[PDB]
Amino acid sequence: LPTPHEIRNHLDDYVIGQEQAKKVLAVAVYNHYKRLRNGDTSNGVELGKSNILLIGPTGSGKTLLAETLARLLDVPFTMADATTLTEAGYVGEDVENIIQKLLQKSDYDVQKAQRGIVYIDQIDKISRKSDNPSITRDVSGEGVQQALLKLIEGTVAAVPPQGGRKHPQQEFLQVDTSKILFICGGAFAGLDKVISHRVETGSGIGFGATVKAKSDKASEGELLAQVEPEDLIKFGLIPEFIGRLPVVATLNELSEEALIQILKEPKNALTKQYQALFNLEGVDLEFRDEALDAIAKKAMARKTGARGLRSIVEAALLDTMYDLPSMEDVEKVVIDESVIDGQSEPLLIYG
Amino acid sequence: ALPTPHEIRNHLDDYVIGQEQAKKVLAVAVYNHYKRLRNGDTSNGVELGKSNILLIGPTGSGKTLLAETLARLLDVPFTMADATTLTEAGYVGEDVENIIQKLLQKSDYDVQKAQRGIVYIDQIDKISRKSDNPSIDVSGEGVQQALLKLIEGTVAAVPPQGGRKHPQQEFLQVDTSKILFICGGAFAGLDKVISHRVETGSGIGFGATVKAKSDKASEGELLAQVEPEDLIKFGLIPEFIGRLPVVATLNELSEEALIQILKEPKNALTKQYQALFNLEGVDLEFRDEALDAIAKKAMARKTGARGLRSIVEAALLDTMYDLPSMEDVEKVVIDESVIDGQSEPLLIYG
Amino acid sequence: LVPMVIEQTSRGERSFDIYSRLLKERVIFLTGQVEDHMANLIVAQMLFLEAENPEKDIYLYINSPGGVITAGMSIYDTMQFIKPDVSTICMGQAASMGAFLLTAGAKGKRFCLPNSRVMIHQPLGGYQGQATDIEIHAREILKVKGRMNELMALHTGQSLEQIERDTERDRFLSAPEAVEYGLVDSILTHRN
Ligand SMILES: Nc1ncnc2c1ncn2[C@@H]1O[C@H](COP(=O)(O)OP(=O)(O)OP(O)(O)=S)[C@@H](O)[C@H]1O
Ligand SMILES: Nc1ncnc2c1ncn2[C@@H]1O[C@H](COP(=O)(O)OP(=O)(O)OP(O)(O)=S)[C@@H](O)[C@H]1O
Repeated sequence: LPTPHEIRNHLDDYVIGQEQAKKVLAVAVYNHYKRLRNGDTSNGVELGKSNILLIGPTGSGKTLLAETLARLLDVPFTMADATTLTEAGYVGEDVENIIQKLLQKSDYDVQKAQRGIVYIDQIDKISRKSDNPSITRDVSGEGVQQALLKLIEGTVAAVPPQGGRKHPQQEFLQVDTSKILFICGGAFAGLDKVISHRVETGSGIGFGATVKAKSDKASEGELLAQVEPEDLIKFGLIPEFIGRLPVVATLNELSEEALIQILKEPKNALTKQYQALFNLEGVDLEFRDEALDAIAKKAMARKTGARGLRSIVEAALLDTMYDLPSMEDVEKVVIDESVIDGQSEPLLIYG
Repeated sequence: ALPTPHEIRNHLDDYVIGQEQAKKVLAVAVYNHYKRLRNGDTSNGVELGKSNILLIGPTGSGKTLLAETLARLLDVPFTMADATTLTEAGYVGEDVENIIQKLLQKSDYDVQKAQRGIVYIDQIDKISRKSDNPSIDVSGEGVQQALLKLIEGTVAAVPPQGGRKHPQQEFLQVDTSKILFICGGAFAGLDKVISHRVETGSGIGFGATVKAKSDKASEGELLAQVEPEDLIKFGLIPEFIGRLPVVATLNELSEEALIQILKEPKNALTKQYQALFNLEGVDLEFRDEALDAIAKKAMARKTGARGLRSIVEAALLDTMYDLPSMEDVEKVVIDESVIDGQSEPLLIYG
Repeated sequence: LVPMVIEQTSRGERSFDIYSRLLKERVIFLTGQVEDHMANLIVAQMLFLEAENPEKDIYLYINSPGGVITAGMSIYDTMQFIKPDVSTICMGQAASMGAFLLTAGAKGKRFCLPNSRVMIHQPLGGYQGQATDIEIHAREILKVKGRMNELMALHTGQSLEQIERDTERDRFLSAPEAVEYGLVDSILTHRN
């Protein structure tokens, strides 16, 4: 029932500069409702489910989308992680835990749980270190991908209902996964190096060879746009797992102008956080536009995304926050551009 | 009477394409299995052997699809297990006997009716032996030994229904000598082992032959030259391979075969998306010129038929996002240019 | 003297000579007079690159005043036999035999530096002995001259009659004229 424009409008409030990614998720959400809502007793049967693979630089907002999506999503949603998963029932964790975690949110409703949505952060961690199969059996690498194959395609898995009162029950519930959607996405490391070898032959020294014109060329963001499944094979992923995930989204890296919008338009911006922190203290805060332009230059230099934005702010306001509680009759604080550089002190307004 | 190989093969042709060699093998096994058990077996020939099939095939070649369609046509019980959760020495993960207990659920706990059932296992390559043995290989060589007993024919203890409490403390015996098993999975890297044998090396001199082309020894044409001795180098034990004499090789994909997969099969993606838009009151059409281009893009991904949805969804993405918002839209036409991304899919209003 | 450089790899650091480093990138140097030892060494380099990769272009830099004919003809058949496109570049000078290996490169992948110079003339020889032996060696060197002119026309595209008149005596051709003469395709003035 919800429309792609309506669902995207809600995400736009919390996410900026990821227009392509938003489209992919909106279609999946609409398709998921469409797939289930219809009886499916039509000429076409066993409708396919297109899973989603999210790729983007660090701190681009992948994990943020999963949290905001669950708020607007009515069907059950879960936020699991691929770091703790271990194959063959080892001591670490089992794959069924993802389903067991879903029932906690769904209140142990099997028919309602099969229609749920799943998110798995840090998917790159299970990638094979080398292109060739590991000599030993990796318990948190290739092995985990193998166990997910039958899960994403559709199967039945044992689920202890409620955990059980004691050994007395010793039974498990069977739940289907053929209809369950999966959103597996994580920031891959070193993927740009693999794509460069395959996109630009280069790597020559002679006259005929085309050496890179500049030191800074073939930016990380551009390479992801030209990603293909064959490139991930050299990265370590098995073709079997990738075949289960046809769609491959791309999140362009943050731009200086986007960060300025991130501090004002979003409701959870850092400016609004500290503004509320001092609001209870009876003190106001101000951030002029001239200060935001300087902060953008500093953030991209850290090559950490939006998550590295707090370091620029808090390093400045460190001294300020230390002296404000002791100080009295302080009603407003102003932070000009100079303060960010460290050549000035924030102006204070007294009552 | 039981169906004939031509009738059973005709059914698979409706859902599977380009697997003529494999279809005959499966039909014969099915025909033999029905023929074997239907007869009392107290004839001139006694203790008839059971041929076990090993399905080797590239990714997305249609192995899992055959087992699903096969179960529909056959009346006898069928199960779809996986070699990922199997654990040796009865660990907490899963046991080999669980397959039998799961088989009874489909058969309603009928032992005489269960022995005539069929078994299907996937991801067999994951249980291969590893040269290095640092552990304290629960999912490797150990699982192979546990299956051998099942394939050779023996009875395994199975608690019927799980039991109400400790009181019962009993298990049912279900022979397995008559049960057929189809263990097949897409092996990874097998071409390299076979390549060393048939290539005969790459001499650098004039007379010696080198890999002139970038690719050579095509996976489809290479797997046909597979032998049991090659699988030993991969990690499988010869005893386990001895229990599976039959072997079926599958060609990955044929450019012309892909065109048929989008039109002839009932579960084709085109028919799936066509029905997806039928409820929305919009029709869909696919020109033949567009399907030829999709094949070239699909083969480039080296993912088989499963990698085809990426090409379709990548095009219709923009459409599906603006289609519900749009009104008075009665038909959509997809051209070849739309796939490349140069053009935009055409729409027809009414 | 030959300087040593260090090439950084994932496994570790490895020390290579300047000539060996360029060979790893499919680059061969043709320096000095063309003799049996220098020629027999280059053939092994070409074959080695063919086996490693037969689909990547090879680059051959020529700076030599020419030399023996028979040593150079072994290279011509080798460049034509193998599948990879042998790119040729002229640095400094290209004499009679140096020019033949230059034009023998792959069509469309031949370049000459802005200040390079090419010179072409007829084969040189001589013999001392009976008149019967002089006639034998004279007929032999004449076939080579005829054979070398036919191949020069084949790659340059000019007519055999034109090659006969231009090769009667020494003829110097500047870098721009080489393009107009069909010997090369373009000039690598600056990096783009
Ligand atoms: N588009 C955005 N708009 C506003 N804040 C953003 C945006 N993207 C990221 N952030 C900030 O970055 C924080 C973390 O974002 P994440 O979703 O974790 O990014 P990420 O791609 O998931 O990085 P990883 O892989 O989880 S370490 C959020 O809490 C926001 O403060
Ligand atoms: N011959 C075919 N005709 C039509 N669709 C096919 C064909 N082969 C494969 N497919 C499609 O591929 C899907 C999965 O095929 P599979 O049987 O799983 O191939 P596979 O060899 O089992 O790959 P693995 O090993 O399971 S990852 C099916 O649901 C079909 O949509």
